[PDB]
Amino acid sequence: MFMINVLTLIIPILLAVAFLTLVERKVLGYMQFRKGPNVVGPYGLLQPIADAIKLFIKEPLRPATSSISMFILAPILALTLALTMWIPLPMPYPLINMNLGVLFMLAMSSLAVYSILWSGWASNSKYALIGALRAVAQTISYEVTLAIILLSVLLMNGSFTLSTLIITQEQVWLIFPAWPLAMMWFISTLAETNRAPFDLTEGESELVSGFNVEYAAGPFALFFMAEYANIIMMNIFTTTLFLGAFHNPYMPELYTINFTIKSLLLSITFLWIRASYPRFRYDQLMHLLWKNFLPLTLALCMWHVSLPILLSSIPPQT
Amino acid sequence: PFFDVQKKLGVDLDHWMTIQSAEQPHRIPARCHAFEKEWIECAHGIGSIRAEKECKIEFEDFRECLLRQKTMKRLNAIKRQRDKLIKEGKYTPPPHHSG
Amino acid sequence: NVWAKEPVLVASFAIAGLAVILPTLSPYTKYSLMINRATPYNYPVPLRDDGNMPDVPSHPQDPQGPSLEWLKRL
Amino acid sequence: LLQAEKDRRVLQMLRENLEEEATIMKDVPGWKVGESVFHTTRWVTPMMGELYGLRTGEEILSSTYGFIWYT
Amino acid sequence: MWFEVLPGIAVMGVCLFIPGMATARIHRFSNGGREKRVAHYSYQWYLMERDRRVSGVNRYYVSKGLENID
Amino acid sequence: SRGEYVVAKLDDLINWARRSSLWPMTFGLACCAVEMMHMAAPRYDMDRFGVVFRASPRQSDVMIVAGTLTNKMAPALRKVYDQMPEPRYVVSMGSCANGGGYYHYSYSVVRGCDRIVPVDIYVPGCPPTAEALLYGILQLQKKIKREKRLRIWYRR
Amino acid sequence: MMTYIVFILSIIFVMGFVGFSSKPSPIYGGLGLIVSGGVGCGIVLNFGGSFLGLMVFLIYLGGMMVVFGYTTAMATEQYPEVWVSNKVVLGTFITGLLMEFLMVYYVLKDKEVEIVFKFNGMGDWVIYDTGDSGFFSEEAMGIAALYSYGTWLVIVTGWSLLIGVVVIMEITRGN
Amino acid sequence: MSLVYMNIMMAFTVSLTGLLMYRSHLMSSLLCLEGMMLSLFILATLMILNSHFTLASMMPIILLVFAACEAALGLSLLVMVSNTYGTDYVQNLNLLQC
Amino acid sequence: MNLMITLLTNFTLATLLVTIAFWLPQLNVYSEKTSPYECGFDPMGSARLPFSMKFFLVAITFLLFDLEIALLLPLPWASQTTNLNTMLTMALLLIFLLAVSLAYEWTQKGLEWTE
Amino acid sequence: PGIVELPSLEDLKVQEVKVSSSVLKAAAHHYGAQCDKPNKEFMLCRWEEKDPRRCLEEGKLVNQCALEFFRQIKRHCAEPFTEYWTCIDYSGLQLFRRCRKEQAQFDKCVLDKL
Ligand code: SF4
Repeated sequence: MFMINVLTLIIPILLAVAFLTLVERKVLGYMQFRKGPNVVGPYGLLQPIADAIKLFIKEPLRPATSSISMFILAPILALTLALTMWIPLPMPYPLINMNLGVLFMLAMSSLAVYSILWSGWASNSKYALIGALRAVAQTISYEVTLAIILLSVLLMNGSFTLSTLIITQEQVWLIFPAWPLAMMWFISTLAETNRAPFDLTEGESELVSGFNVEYAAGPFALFFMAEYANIIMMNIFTTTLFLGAFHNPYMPELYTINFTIKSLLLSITFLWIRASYPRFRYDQLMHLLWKNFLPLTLALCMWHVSLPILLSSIPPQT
Repeated sequence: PFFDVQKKLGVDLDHWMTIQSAEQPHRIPARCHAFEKEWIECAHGIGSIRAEKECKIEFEDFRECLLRQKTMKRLNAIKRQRDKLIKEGKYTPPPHHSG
Repeated sequence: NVWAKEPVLVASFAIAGLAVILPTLSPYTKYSLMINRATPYNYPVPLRDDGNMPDVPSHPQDPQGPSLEWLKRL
Repeated sequence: LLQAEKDRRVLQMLRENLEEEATIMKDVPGWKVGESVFHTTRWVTPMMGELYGLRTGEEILSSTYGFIWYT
Repeated sequence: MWFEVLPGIAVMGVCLFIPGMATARIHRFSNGGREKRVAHYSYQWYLMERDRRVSGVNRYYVSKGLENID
Repeated sequence: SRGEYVVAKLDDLINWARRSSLWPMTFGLACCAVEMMHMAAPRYDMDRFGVVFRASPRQSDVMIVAGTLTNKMAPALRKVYDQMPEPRYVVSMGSCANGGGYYHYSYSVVRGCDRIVPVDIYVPGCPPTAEALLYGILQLQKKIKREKRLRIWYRR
Repeated sequence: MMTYIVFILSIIFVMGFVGFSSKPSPIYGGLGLIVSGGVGCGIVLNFGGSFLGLMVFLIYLGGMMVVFGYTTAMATEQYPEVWVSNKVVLGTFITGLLMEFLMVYYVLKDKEVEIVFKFNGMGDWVIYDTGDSGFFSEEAMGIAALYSYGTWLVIVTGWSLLIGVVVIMEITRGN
Repeated sequence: MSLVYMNIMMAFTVSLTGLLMYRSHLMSSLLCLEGMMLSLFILATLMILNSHFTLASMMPIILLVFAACEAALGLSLLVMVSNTYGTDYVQNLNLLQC
Repeated sequence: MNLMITLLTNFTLATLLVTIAFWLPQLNVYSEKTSPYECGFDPMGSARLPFSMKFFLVAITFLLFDLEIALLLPLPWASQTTNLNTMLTMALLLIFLLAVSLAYEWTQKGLEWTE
Repeated sequence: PGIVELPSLEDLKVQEVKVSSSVLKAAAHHYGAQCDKPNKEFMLCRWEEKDPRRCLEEGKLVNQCALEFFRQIKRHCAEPFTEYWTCIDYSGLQLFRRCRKEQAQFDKCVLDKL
């Protein structure tokens, strides 16, 4: 039955990604004053099903300078790790109650970065090379500030376990003891998610989608589903991490309702941020990241060191 | 040279890092606490040569606390003899989990 | 003036400097000390019968010993 | 009380395993039957094989590896 | 307005309503109506281990209360 | 007749699936490209039909040759066209592309783009309207309704 | 059924890490290296260490990221080498894997392996914790001593890291 | 004896010989130095974990932060090497002769 | 090894996606699709061509501040000790030294070139 | 080298206090209250001698004290103590804060009647 629980985690991620592509296209259409998919049956749904089926038709092809092992083993690591992030997520009681999950979040997100990098390398067509190096750039920028802001926000109340984290999210939301740290965290995760050209330089119009400019049409489903799992993934991690829900004891469905509605409203907020801002810039990303975030983050870190040592508000980190 | 301005200035800024039986962050034992206590109390006011001569037994007792090499030698001998006689078929023992 | 050339830096130095200065003056520091000493993971060991020590009581209900009381007393 | 239950359990495992050894190894030469490995006589802490030897996989995996990656 | 997008949001929300709901329903099904006993530390692990010891089945979730007082 | 019946159902499935999305790429030489951009205008949406821009040549289904195909362009056109998966389709959009058109009697101008690639659908008009181009895409979807590929494969 | 799973993870670790050490192109070297780092994290996590392995996997990963950036930057061939591309790399990979499987044979089906020490060949459920009452997951406090007792040690650590920063800056500046 | 000790020493010796003999790249050399670091790390950590040597468990974290900053120093020097040449093989090292 | 069970199931999911990509749907007629695309022109040599980089300090800077992240991460478990003021002193010294390093290479224009 | 003398299953036949873990952990306050004076003799023996197979007479003593304690708590109020420990058993781990009203019921029961 444990296998049944694993299957009931890896089945709704498929449906989540496909119907979220529907959501992206139609919300973005009504965002940009036009109309979304409407002719295809009831409003869209069977056409995103047809998108998945159509992309499985496409019969992909290997390039010349395209070492087969690295080539077809890159997006496998992408999709598998974009899944296996979802193990310690505390949808009301998580799949595996690990004693720490957030450094695991860090490591598996970095694995998603490496899989993007290896696909952009072994595509071996110079545009995926430029895009892979831009991905290296936005990973140099955004795997430090995210880590130290994480250290700050669980410095206050965390003790590394998500069940104690939902206990700490009880009287007030943790948006209010750390609000500008939350602003910087949301911008950093929006960068790391590699959607939202507010902080995305991989899916360019200057290049053509620097991860997989010329990959193949077959594993585009793998890559596409992996990054939208990344979107839902970090937004659910947001909706656990900062704000939350007063769960009923011995009834989790109300927690699921409040948690899911807050998470998908923040996901619509994320897509609504993607809709309206221009693309951004390599050295400006370095400039903005370091010379705007990093001293203010360190100041928040030392101030959340000094706060529970001066208010006796230290956690019961057993 | 070997300098102990460490010892002279009255600050043990390094020597807490050193051995078990120093006080842990919570007062918890190591695995071989008592054996180090044995070996130091054999070899405290000793000049490291008759320590080699005469505290040799309790030092070997400490080394076999740390590694348990002879105990694993004994247990591996017992398991391999058990496996050869169960491959044999002479008096297959059931006394674990049963009579 | 000196403010908005790169003003997030001034904001960082300000909140960092008050983070340095602020543990000098507080009424809660020794509270933090006594809480963070008075909560053990480990076991309160017994000891030998006594030489009639006028401390260290015989029943845990006996109020001769140093207990924790200021928690429920704010 | 948990200390007492654990002590009765480890004495039970040690008694049963000494008896099983004295039955199964009585024919081989050498092999004193119940010698401590160490030179002195103190209560040596058992090594999770003197407790858990020849228990055929599932019991030893339950005892050792349960807390690590299970639950 | 947004009147023509809400079926997509509702269907995709049920696609995120399902996994925690089925998760907790399976965990309540998986121990005879009791919650899955977590185990953080070694102490609670040994407590759960004597629990699975003193049920006889070597399944801890029965937990045999007040019956073997005598 | 259960074999041909099930194969007929599955062929109808995949042909519906092929005519569902159909995202093109943007080749777009001259003012026919401006008409493509006005086919991306909100008064005539293509994303009612799942029809999305996609600038890579590696995942589009149809390809719109729209503009005045010259000799300096045409080998690059076919070297885009070939590295594209096996269902591939061509929309000849505009009088320049569908037979040469207004620059027909000149050097350095390919007289009709059948001299480089095959063409499924011609849509004349200089430029086409957004409405006429949309009509051409609907007729191409009806061609994808007229496939009977898997019936041919079974009855072979 | 299986019991040697820590030793088997060590075997996979040594296989990938020797194919790492046989020096192909650093792309494939990093692939085998991150495979080895992940399974070594699995080794130390399954052995009893809670966070330290996942931590060092993260750190070591970021190091390999920068190493990949510079091997894209500098060392490129007209066609880079793979394991099965050249004679010498293939020979070294086969011989290292041969020594690995030979050690597997002498551990499994034999008694004793005595190359540098008389290593006791049997399963690593011994030696191990005999169910001691932790209640605080020992290595957590074992790292938490670093800010309690660790006065001098982090002083010299941070001082040497500050010197590392200015050293990299001046060697790059010294043009 | 815990057989993982011998196996990590085997991986140590092979990564050491890989660091010593090497064909042309300085990059592979720095990379395998980083690997041998990781091997010594994991070995020392398993030692401390069997010992319950909980007091000075500063060894893993501090050992590896120092050895990784050594690797940072090496990457800086490799930057200078590839700056003063195109190729960074065993060739274009033969000046400053013994 | 429950995580290993789940990793095995996701790898089987990934392999069935590989096989349903390649083998099942249709055929694979070759002979030009294997060519590398840039924009319509066959480029010189190939890629894996020596490509210089802009940042020189920023990658090593990432490396050293990731190591200092690694030092800073046991701040939650440190926060419960009897020697509170010493913990606060050394922690403030760690972050103050870190910010001194950052602001040093920031005022010595280490980041004002090809970032 | 040296030999050991492990005592057999003769003296180690004391009836195990076979409550499970939840009710046992729930009743820990009052079990500290009524009993748990004479068991510190056993605990002092164990800490000052560090060799079990020596103190186990007081192991029988602590086991009989606990079993007589649960005898006296079964033979009287509370019968809603059944409801109290089955309240504490469901709440994941042993959160002493989620189950409060029945704690007040059981403690006021035992405070009145005993
Ligand atoms: S056919 Fe007409 S509208 Fe199209 S490219 Fe030619 S001149 Fe322009």
